Amino acid sequence: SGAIYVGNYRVVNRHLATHNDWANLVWEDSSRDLLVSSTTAQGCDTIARCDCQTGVYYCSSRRKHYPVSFSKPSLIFVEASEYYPARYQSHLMLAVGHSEPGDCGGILRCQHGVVGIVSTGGNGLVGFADVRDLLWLDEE
Ligand SMILES: Cc1cccc(N2CCCN(CCC(N)=O)C2=O)c1
Ligand SMILES: [Zn+2]
Repeated sequence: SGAIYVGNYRVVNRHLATHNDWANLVWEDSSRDLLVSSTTAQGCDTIARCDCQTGVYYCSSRRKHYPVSFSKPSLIFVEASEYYPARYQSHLMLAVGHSEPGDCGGILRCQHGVVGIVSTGGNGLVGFADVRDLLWLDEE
């Protein structure tokens, strides 16, 4: 689990969104595994607006933050799962790192701010849903 709290927005994995998230919906995209809902309180996270390919992510199944090198956001085939049919997921970045299903939502960050959240994994890989192109998260 986990979310990004920027401005009056809560960014979560679409597959982990709550009923309250759907009832306060701003935007969602199944092809990216992202959903954004509105919040009453202002958050403290800042979104990175950069080209970093190195950063640090939080792994809840280890209670640890790990430094990683990650690929540029791309269209990657993601196997049918209990959350989606077999499909290509867009804006996904891969790295070598430990992950388990409940690690989704952990933040990946660089020196500029939050880069994305854990969305996929297995066999010593971890995939992150990028948010750096979502410029509207910085306004309204
Ligand atoms: C982090 C992690 C580790 C092990 C496994 C996973 N699973 C669990 C099942 C669903 N997906 C796919 C989600 C999607 N974005 O389509 C995973 O990759 C995640
Ligand atoms: Zn950066």
